[PDB]
Amino acid sequence: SQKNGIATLLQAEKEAHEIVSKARKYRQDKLKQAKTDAAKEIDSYKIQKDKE
Amino acid sequence: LTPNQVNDELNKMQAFIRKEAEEKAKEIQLKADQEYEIEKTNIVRNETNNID
Amino acid sequence: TYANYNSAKTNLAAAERKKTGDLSVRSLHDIVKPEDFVLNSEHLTTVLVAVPKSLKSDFEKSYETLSKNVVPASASVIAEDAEYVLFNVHLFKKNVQEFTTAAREKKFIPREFNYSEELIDQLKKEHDSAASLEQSLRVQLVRLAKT
Repeated sequence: SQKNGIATLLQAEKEAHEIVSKARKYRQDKLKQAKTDAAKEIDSYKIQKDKE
Repeated sequence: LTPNQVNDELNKMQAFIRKEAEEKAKEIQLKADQEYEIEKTNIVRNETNNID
Repeated sequence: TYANYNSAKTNLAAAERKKTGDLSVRSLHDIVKPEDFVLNSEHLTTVLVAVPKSLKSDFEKSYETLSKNVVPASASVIAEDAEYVLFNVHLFKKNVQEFTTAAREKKFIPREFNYSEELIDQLKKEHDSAASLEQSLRVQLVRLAKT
């Protein structure tokens, strides 16, 4: 009836929205990793040059 | 025939849409991975050159 | 002024024309149930297929014997004009055109429409404007012609 054509369908919409939200979270955390890893590597290079 | 055809069809393609969601999420996360790699490598190279 | 009056009269004629005819554009705004018209997501698109009264049996077994996932218990008429009927048929989000082509091979007249309040407001306001403007222009022209 209305229930299996509306409520379950909206829940499937919620599943899809959850999947895309998780994709966004992957993107965001990956970009923050791209920044933080570079930040840590530049210091490693800087100290290596400075010590010598 | 019995209307079980109806449930068969709806469940089949509601699973097809979910696999579509899964594959698009896979593509998105992978592409984010390569973008992460590229940005990190570019920044580290750029700063290391100046340090040297 | 008389040209404007005749323009208003033909506007009234146009407005009254749509009150009679089949269902390809026939209005379903106050006798339409949005609950029988699922819109939240692209999973079951309730197409509005209309047929004359002749093909009752030929249509009633066109969804529940050949179609795919037409939501059961809802494929019937919302309002009948003694000559044509309607049906709240559903189908996929990726194979609408194929089923539409099959129906038009069966020679049905689909009704594609968006449930919007502004449309009903436009209907009411154009009705009122045409009628009132025509009447007031008539009487103002009475004074003007007398003068």
